[PDB]
Amino acid sequence: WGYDDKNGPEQWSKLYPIANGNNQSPVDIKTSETKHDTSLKPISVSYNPATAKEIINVGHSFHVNFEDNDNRSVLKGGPFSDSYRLFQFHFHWGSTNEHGSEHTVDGVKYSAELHVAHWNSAKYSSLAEAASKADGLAVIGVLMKVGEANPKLQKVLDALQAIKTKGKRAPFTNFDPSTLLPSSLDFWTYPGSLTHPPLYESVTWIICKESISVSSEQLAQFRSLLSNVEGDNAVPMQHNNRPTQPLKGRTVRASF
Ligand SMILES: NS(=O)(=O)c1c(F)c(F)c(S(=O)(=O)CCO)c(NC2CCCCCCC2)c1F
Ligand SMILES: [Zn+2]
Repeated sequence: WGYDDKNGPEQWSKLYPIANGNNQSPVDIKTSETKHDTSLKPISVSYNPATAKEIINVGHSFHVNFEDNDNRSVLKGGPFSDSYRLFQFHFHWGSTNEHGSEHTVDGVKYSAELHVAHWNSAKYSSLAEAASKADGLAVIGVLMKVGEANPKLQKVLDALQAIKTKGKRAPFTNFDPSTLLPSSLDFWTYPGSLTHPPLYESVTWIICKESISVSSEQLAQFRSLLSNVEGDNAVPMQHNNRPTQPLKGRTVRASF
């Protein structure tokens, strides 16, 4: 499963008919149709850098995974009454700077998107139990706007030379991904899904209002990762964003 025309977004509904469901992600957030909700609390993140574990090339992307044996690293607040435990962050990007984000805001496409993913450890005991539950996962999405280089990306970008090809992995430790979030944590929230197979409708999205920057050359570092395994012809990972999906009557709520 990937993003090419035969294993990609258009092919997913064959094995995952939930691809055409009613809570699919990402979406285009229309700011004139949001609803400002006052039961929403501020998002609170508290991540312990000792939980960073490893960085992995998974062929269509790369992931930074975290130890999630306990609640050292948690997300609270916002729409949640439960604590969600951090387990991973990753990015999505596009083939050129003029698209690549997953979420869009009033039709505007950004160059990339950061996802910081968490599972509900108040209700469930593992990521695998939580992944399929409506209340199982919480993902912070941060739109990344091409512009000045972002120095907070540097440990991540420096690490990619160790995981160039599909399946490579390396320790990635002592890193707090709250350093990647924007200074404002004003947000939109809506009930949705994983944006890749198995596309479970188990994600409460937290989309930050403020973007963070990325340069054109930092973007090119993500696109130079390779989707092939070591020794095969190099096939760069040019893109890995899913198109936006119909809202199907859901409401996007605004914290602000
Ligand atoms: N954008 S996202 O947050 O919905 C997302 C992906 F796009 C994605 F591609 C992945 S993947 O690389 O691991 C491919 C299949 O999952 C995960 N990973 C999680 C998805 C949750 C299902 C069970 C494992 C939890 C990892 C994932 F969370
Ligand atoms: Zn993602």
